[PDB]
Amino acid sequence: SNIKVMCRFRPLNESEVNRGDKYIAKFQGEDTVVIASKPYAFDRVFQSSTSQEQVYNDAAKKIVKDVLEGYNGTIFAYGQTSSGKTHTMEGKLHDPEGMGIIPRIVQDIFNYIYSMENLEFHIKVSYFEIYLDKIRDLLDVSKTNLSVHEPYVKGATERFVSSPDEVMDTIDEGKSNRHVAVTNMNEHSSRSHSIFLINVKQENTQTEQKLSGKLYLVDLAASEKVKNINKSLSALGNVISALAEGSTYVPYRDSKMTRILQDSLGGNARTTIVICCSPSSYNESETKSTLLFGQRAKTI
Ligand SMILES: Nc1ncnc2c1ncn2[C@@H]1O[C@H](COP(=O)(O)OP(=O)(O)O)[C@@H](O)[C@H]1O
Ligand SMILES: [Mg+2]
Repeated sequence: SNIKVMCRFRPLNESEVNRGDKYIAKFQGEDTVVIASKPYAFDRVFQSSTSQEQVYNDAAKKIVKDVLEGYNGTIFAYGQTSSGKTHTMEGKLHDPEGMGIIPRIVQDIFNYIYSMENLEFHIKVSYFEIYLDKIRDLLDVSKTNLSVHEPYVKGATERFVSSPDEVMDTIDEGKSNRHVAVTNMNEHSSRSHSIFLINVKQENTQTEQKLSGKLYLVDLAASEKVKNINKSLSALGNVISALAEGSTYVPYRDSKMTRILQDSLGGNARTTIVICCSPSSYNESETKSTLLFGQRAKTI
């Protein structure tokens, strides 16, 4: 498979420093993190002060190209509550430097569209949420328990978009709709998955050569138990382990999430998983857990 895992350590936060937490994360080359003297090796390791643009360039840039070249793809942020998942995928949406993966992907995609000649494009976006193994449409709050059919989500809103501005507006709209019938936003968002889909259609007007690529950009529920592992996250660990083994059968049916992502995760699809970590001594075992999860994808 074409699954890459990259590990991102964020800085110690204010509140970790108030306790006398130490920085337990040690670094060996550009692909290795060391914790309690155990090495953990990934496709890349991002140290605490890594810029938002370096994470983009290594995690995501090539997958855009592959989408524009007609492949499907997935990028995930996985990790503990407060580990940096949302900072990685979204970050400061409108800030040229604080911008996370999604808004950069949208900038690159359009830099390619606008730079073309006989090529015609249709780009459409969907944005939904998975909570308790159920799908809610984040663009239409009247659609709360959507079903997955043979791979598409029945009834999901799809919006045609002509500029990155309309994409970002669609995300901000989504982020706001997500508060509907939710009492506690952080709590809920750390307990659910948010999934953004860019579908990029191209037709060469003079050659009738058509291409389509889907890109799912997923900010996953928090990885630490709440007393089981979140259901989509166990499905996903099992899909990854099976791809890692080169199993001919992949248990996509283990969750609605891995059923939607079936044509975009494994096989011919491209996949980066950004595992996010806190460097704090306080979180040593959850971090170990996050690394362990990251390693399921190492081929055997
Ligand atoms: N690489 C980083 N650099 C600076 N601050 C960060 C970084 N990652 C996370 N933070 C901050 O720590 C807090 C938790 O990040 P967030 O992405 O909200 O965590 P999560 O989505 O994993 O629960 C946020 O306020 C975020 O701004
Ligand atoms: Mg978050």
